[PDB]
Amino acid sequence: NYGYQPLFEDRRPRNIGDTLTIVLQENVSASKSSSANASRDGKTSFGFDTVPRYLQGL
Amino acid sequence: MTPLKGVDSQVYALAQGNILVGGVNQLNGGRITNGAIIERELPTQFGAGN
Repeated sequence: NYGYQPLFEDRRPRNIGDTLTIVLQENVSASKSSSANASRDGKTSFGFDTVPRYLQGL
Repeated sequence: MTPLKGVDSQVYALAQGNILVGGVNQLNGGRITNGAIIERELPTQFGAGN
């Protein structure tokens, strides 16, 4: 003799020892990224090609 | 021949016979007189105690 069993309810596991099907469908995906940058240029110049006489002292 | 189960899914009676439909009236439902025979008995505690 087994216990009371419902009629219209689905067959769910209810006690220790009942079986149940697992459908393994796992799909995980993670990601990350980053960056950084910096820059600097400089260029100076000056040239007195032909100096007049009254400025030759400087 | 049809077995009649309880709520514990055990056979308590066996049913077989001719159906009597009224013949508005219901056509998809009938009743059979003395159509089942008891096969299992239930225990009881009648007669025990005061």
